[PDB]
Amino acid sequence: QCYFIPNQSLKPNECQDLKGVSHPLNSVWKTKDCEECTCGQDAISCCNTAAIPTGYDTNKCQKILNKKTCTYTVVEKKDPGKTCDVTGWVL
Repeated sequence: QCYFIPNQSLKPNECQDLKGVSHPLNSVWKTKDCEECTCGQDAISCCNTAAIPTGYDTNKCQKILNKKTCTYTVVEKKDPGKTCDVTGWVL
């Protein structure tokens, strides 16, 4: 559920992101994707922390991750203006 990113920094104590922003080593910060990224050395370990809903109608519903508030939502593929049904997310 996670994925490594090749750090673009020449600093062994700081990792550089795509936005050119650097973070202190062993530090865990969060981005727009409300993910958790830790600066190792030459590779940042990032992972998704957005709760994934389940139990919805796979034939009458879909999962769309909103980047506005960084949270999962489920709407009727037939009705994108309405919600579905979830029995409990997972992470």
